[PDB]
Amino acid sequence: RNQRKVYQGRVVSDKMDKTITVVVETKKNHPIYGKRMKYSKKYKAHDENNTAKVGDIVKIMETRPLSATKRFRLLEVVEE
Amino acid sequence: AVKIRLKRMGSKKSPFYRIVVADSRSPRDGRFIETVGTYNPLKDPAEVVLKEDLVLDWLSKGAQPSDTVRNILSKEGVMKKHHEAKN
Amino acid sequence: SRYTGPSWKVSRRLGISLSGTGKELARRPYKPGQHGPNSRGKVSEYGMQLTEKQKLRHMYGMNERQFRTLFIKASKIKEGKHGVNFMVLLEQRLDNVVYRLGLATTRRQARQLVNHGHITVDGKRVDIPSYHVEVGQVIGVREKSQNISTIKEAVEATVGRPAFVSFDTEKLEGSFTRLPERDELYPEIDEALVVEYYNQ
Amino acid sequence: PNIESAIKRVRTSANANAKNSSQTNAMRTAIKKFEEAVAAGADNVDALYNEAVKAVDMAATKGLIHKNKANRDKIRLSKLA
Amino acid sequence: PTINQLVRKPRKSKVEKSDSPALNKGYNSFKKTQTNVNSPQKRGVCTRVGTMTPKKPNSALRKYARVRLSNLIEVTAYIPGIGHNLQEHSVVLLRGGRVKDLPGVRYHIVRGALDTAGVNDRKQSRSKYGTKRP
RNA sequence: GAGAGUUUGAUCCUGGCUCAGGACGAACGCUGGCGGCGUGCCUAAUACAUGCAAGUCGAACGCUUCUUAAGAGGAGUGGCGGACGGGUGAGUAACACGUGGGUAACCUACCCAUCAGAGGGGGAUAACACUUGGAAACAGGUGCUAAUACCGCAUAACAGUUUAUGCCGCAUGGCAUAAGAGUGAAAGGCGCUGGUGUCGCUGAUGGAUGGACCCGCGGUGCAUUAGCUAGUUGGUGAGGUAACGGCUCACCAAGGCCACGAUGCAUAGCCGACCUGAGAGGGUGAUCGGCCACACUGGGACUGAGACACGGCCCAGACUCCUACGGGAGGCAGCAGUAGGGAAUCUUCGGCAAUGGACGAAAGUCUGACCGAGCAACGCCGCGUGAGUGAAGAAGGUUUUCGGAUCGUAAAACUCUGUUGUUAGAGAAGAACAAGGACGUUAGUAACUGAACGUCCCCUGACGGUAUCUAACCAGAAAGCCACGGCUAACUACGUGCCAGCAGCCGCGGUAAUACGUAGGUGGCAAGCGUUGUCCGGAUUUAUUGGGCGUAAAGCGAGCGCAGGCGGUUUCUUAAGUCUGAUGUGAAAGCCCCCGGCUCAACCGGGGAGGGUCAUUGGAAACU
Ligand SMILES: [K+]
Ligand SMILES: [K+]
Ligand SMILES: [K+]
Ligand SMILES: [K+]
Ligand SMILES: [K+]
Ligand SMILES: [K+]
Ligand SMILES: [K+]
Ligand SMILES: [K+]
Ligand SMILES: [K+]
Ligand SMILES: [K+]
Ligand SMILES: [K+]
Ligand SMILES: [K+]
Ligand SMILES: [K+]
Ligand SMILES: [K+]
Ligand SMILES: [K+]
Ligand SMILES: [Mg+2]
Ligand SMILES: [Mg+2]
Ligand SMILES: [Mg+2]
Ligand SMILES: [Mg+2]
Ligand SMILES: [Mg+2]
Ligand SMILES: [Mg+2]
Ligand SMILES: [Mg+2]
Ligand SMILES: [Mg+2]
Ligand SMILES: [Mg+2]
Ligand SMILES: [Mg+2]
Ligand SMILES: [Mg+2]
Ligand SMILES: [Mg+2]
Repeated sequence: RNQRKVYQGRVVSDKMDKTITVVVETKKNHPIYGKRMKYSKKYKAHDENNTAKVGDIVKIMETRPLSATKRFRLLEVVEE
Repeated sequence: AVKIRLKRMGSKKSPFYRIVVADSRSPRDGRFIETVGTYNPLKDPAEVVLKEDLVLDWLSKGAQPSDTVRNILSKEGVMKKHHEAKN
Repeated sequence: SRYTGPSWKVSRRLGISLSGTGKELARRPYKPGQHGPNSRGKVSEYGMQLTEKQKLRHMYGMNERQFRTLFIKASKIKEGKHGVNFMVLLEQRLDNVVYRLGLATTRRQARQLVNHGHITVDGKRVDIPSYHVEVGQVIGVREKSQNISTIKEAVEATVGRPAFVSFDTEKLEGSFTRLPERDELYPEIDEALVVEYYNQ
Repeated sequence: PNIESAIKRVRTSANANAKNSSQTNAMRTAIKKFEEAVAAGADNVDALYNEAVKAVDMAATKGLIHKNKANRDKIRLSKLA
Repeated sequence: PTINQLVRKPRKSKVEKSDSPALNKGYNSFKKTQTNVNSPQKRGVCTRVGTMTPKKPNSALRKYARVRLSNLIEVTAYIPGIGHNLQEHSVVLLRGGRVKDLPGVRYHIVRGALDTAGVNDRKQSRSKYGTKRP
């Protein structure tokens, strides 16, 4: 069965109920000068019971749109 | 519907054709699903190069040849093979 | 287009005998014009390169645009010296093939024959003097045209066939056995200068 | 219109719209009667339930509403009943 | 510059500007605005025809015309050749090209185009100056 | 991966400017013979006369007019098509596009295949008949009339849903089985012999095709644009949608985006590709292909499988037209064409013969798609405008140091050729077909016709008597453009006298100008040449590849410092970056490589290769 994209990140916002904001924190080479630059992409993931807190390392799997911005589902809380 | 038909190529007054699978709505020389053969009427015995397996698979899937392609496939015996497969 | 003016004047400007006889240079071997007989100042490097390029294209009676395209074809060839390959292609040109076989006294005459269709390749009419003749192809005179004083005199007069051509008089049919060699070509013409010119 | 076929389609589409709106309003009235009866706690609730389902299916036929639309409506009615 | 500085403020090449800007802008009467169109020549009307004095090395009466182009820009153009038939209200065609002698002349009036008559008695380089082969 | 000219009395350096190369949907100037292929409103998404660009079906249905009962017409209703094909790029900085994925949140007429059904009735209404209003457009009234038009009833739950099991995934959940409750359909036509072939009709499923949505990443300028947001961010319910979802609504909270550039402003369709470059890159987004958006401006919905519909509807707006002044009508960014704007872009052409498309059982009708032809040297390619012989070198031009030199074997003269040109004859491929007529095999039948398949006969070309071939006659009809001071290949004479004028840069002309004008010569290219305009190069002149800052331009007057950038040695560990194996994909056409076809070439065709800072998966752990 086809697999949905899963991302590892760190929670940065949980004041919203049933949901969290996760950050991916990748690095990419600058297209012109090749220097490695800190690239931050953040997703809004759905938390069923508000289990995850701020500054937690979690995994999220892409899902059908759950709200205006939600597109991901919380899977695990790797660190607190 | 899905059609097997002749997409014209070549130059002015020097036609050439690619036998391609295309949706009937698509433009003649525009979007097409897949190419399956060639056809050059300018040769006395019209030269035909064909992917018989691809043609048979599409015919089973329901592709409808045009009139000229029907003649081409008859001369190549693909129509007879499809008839036998239907039986 | 095709040049049709004087031939001696072109040859003496180039300083070499296009016909190979030296007849043009025999008398008044100066550059053409009222400033010919008196000495002239030394030429620059660009002038030297231009003069060699003009030598080749006037030898083979070609226009600059077609000449440049042919030079690029020689470049695309991988093996051997670029200039040598370019000269070899120039020879393979149909006009020069007829001329080497000797069916015509001059390349102009050979070009007119080919253009009027008196020449055939493997028995098939070919009116294109630019036609590229490959090794082994049989060049022959059209049957209707074989009995013309022009080619008759040219064939009987022509005595020396280059080693790379094989010719038959009765059939009036010749063919390149092999590609010409550097020495077999004109050694006066320096192909390296032409290569540099088009290298720009 | 500038095309005879265009004029013909205007007439036919007008007639079809009249019929479709009429039948769709019939289905809506059936559902409306059932819902009001459910709120009132009447006695013919079951009869109205069957009639509402019947109207929804008959509307699905004739192409008034898509099949998914009809299925959702029937699910809604069943949960109400 | 450091690579980090380049990332923070990348290189930006100078912007080049045409030597004949008047030809690079059209006009739209409806919107009454200027468009960005690259044109080889442009038509105009002579608002004034006269003579001008060259810069220091040279001395002559260089013949010029002040022309309002089809895009409503007024420019100064030179009239090449010997003698001309241009008067004010004359419709002319302008091509690019500076006149080193004159201070603010950047355009030439094409001879033999529109009201500009070719140069009489011209016999060499006739294509320039727009005279028929006699 | 070539440089050259120019700052100075001369030199080195720095530095700008200019040139040598290539390209065009080009324009202009002079000139101009032909053929092949291609290209041709770049500006006003400005306004449009006129003609055409979407119809089809009588084997769905009832009428109606003529031809010696026929076929040919006419309008009806009804089915399908009209959402394709064609045009433009205005808008859009956005999941629009490109690329890579996801949908267990989706729909899909026509097409293929499978499983079922196809029973019974009923009321209409156009057409038509009259009849009111009117120029017509068209509006009505009454009275009939058929259907594959419409509606009920009957049966069909395999659909969906609920429960119980069984299996399974990625959270919601997916699949299979069984049961259960509520309901849902249809249409007949043609042809053979109540049965039946075939085209249709209805329910369900799968396939194919097309569409829908979500997501990672990528591709503009401006900070002399820093805050933006309030259905806004999330939740709970409800409604809605094919479908998930603030998509909508009511409540609950106060969240959400932002220097990793939000917001605002300006500009822009995106891409395959194309030009240039050694490459990195820079520029462009014509033609051709994909996607997107738009159809006089704005809004709305109807019909439909599919539209919020270029040649449909309603409303509003701007504009235009016809009127009998009562009332009506329209949208070329479809093909031509007109006006206007502009430097600047074509015929108001032939045909459905070929390919494709709509309808039809089919003949066939329609098809400004498309095939052709026309116009433009606009571009690329090809061939010419003659060939051989031909003088110590005719005359005439130019110049002479008056001997001569040069134009010049050039001409003349003689001998040839006919590509082309003209005249005549001969003359295609592109045509495969379909239908129709013969037969024959499979599956089906009780049997047929018929279905599918196969072999024969027959049938049809706008281009077009076109290309092409043959024969005869004539060197006769067919060469211009720019340049010649250095850069840069090409030099003399007059005329001129800082005047006239030239000039890409340096710079020429003031009475002995190779730089101006003319003439004679010469050089470059050639049916072209030259100028202008624009893009890349040279330009290391924004230097990531690949520059600099003591005096040439360039170190803030100095410090304290948040953010950010960078960071000493080492053990273990992780794998974000990093490297790598395998796999999928990066369409076709186009570049490039091979191989064929056009007499060659352009061009065309066949087969490859390449193209990603692509994605999935499997590895390594030196460096960060
Ligand atoms: K109809
Ligand atoms: K100087
Ligand atoms: K310099
Ligand atoms: K339709
Ligand atoms: K995407
Ligand atoms: K909600
Ligand atoms: K646009
Ligand atoms: K619009
Ligand atoms: K339409
Ligand atoms: K056709
Ligand atoms: K028509
Ligand atoms: K010069
Ligand atoms: K650098
Ligand atoms: K200091
Ligand atoms: K790693
Ligand atoms: Mg044939
Ligand atoms: Mg040419
Ligand atoms: Mg336009
Ligand atoms: Mg725009
Ligand atoms: Mg019906
Ligand atoms: Mg470079
Ligand atoms: Mg229209
Ligand atoms: Mg001929
Ligand atoms: Mg020189
Ligand atoms: Mg001069
Ligand atoms: Mg550069
Ligand atoms: Mg300084």
